[PDB]
Amino acid sequence: LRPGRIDRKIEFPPPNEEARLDILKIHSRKMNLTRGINLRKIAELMPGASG
Amino acid sequence: MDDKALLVEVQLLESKTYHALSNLPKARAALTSARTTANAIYCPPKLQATLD
Amino acid sequence: MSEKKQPVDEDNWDDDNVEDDFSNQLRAELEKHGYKMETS
Amino acid sequence: PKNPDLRIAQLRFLLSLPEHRGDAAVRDELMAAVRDNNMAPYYEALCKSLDWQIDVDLLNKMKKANEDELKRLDEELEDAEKNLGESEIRDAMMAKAEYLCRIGDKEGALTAFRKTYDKTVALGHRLDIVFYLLRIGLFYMDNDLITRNTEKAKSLIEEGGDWDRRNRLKVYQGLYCVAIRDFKQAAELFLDTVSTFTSYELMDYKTFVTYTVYVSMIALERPDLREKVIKGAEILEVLHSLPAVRQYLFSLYECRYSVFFQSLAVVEQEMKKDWLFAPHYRYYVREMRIHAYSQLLESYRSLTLGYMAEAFGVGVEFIDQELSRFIAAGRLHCKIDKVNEIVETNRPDSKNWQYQETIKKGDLLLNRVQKLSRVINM
Repeated sequence: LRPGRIDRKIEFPPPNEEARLDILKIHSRKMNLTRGINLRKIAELMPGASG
Repeated sequence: MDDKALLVEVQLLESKTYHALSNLPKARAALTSARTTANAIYCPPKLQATLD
Repeated sequence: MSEKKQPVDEDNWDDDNVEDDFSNQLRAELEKHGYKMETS
Repeated sequence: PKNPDLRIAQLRFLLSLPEHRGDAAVRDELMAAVRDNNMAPYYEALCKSLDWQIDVDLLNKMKKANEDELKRLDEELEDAEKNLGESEIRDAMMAKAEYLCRIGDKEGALTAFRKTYDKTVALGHRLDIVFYLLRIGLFYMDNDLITRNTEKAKSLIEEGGDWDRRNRLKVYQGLYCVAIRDFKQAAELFLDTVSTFTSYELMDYKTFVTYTVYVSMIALERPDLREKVIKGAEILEVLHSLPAVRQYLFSLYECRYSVFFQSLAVVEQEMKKDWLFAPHYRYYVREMRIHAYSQLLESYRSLTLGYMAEAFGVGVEFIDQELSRFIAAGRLHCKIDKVNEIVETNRPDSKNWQYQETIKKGDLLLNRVQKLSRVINM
């Protein structure tokens, strides 16, 4: 962990509600979502998801 | 509504009517939904038998 | 090399052959054909 | 979106030969003129047949109301033009253009929709205009308007995630294929029976099903017909409503020749009356008759014409005349006989027509090389 051997220690947080929507859109790109689907609500329904 | 027992009975009626109309996949869906609601709630003997 | 020389001498087709076959016929419009069977 | 515009077009098509009962089509059409301010259609009807007379001065008063809508168009357009926000003018323009589309076929179409289309804040909004352009063309059977609209939506607008639009679009493409005599593509594109939603162009999901069963059986082989229509889950409920559709669809698969011939006659009257199905009414009935004749003949090499009469209509001569004409067309792949009164069978493609199949492809294939060599050979 010493900085000379490893300069940066980037941290990956559990996805935030905005981030979960973004990941949901990325993985729903090929799916034929019916009109009236609310992706935003689905991100809110799962809190602290692991992406 | 919180009256789940009425919900399971109506779901079963939908499966029976879909079978009457020959729409088998929707009938299976109504049956599956009825079973999942019934599993959590207590089932009177007539309801469990009708479901079976 | 245009020949010239001889000037002196579906949407609207494909079905034209089928239409031509019974253009004279189909006076019965099929329903009369059924009535003819009924008389028979 | 638009709701009764297709129904109005069908009633006008009905008013070609049976206009004797005015209440059946004209009375609703008079209501259609007084609804949506359809000024151009009442005038077109005036040219076509009805004088209208006193029911035209009141319509001219409605034309003044249409002028009030035009004044509303001007007031909304100027206020939106004054407004800094972009596309507010277009939103007013498209909505008023839609009112104009009901009022006049030319007035609503062309620039009124096109100018709104020219601005493109949203690709989805531009798609909505294309759908509006496609329907009016379908209602007035403008093939060129339909061809341009289908090309525009499929080429670029459909790109992007619009599943609901893609399912709605498939119905539009299929309906045009039903309107032209290309039934086969429509039967393939009517696969979206599960999700037709409640499209305005369909009078009902029930009408969409009647068209899909009618179109599919003509272009569908017996393996597909059982798999997609006879064993079709959604279609079965809809045919439960219509006894005639159920008997006609079931009879061909059930090999009930006598019932289907009578049922086909009922279908013919419906097909001629129906707008968008009347142009190919003759092709549909004869093609069905050819398919019916091929099915029973496939099973038996030798068939007495008396047996065919028992299966279909009683008269032997009527089956014989159809048999001869279809045999002449190359349809019915069989050779008829007289005095013996037995119909025989034709050679299988695999057995010997394989040589014919190679030669038929070969003649065009060889012909190309003969012409090609000369161009380089000089």
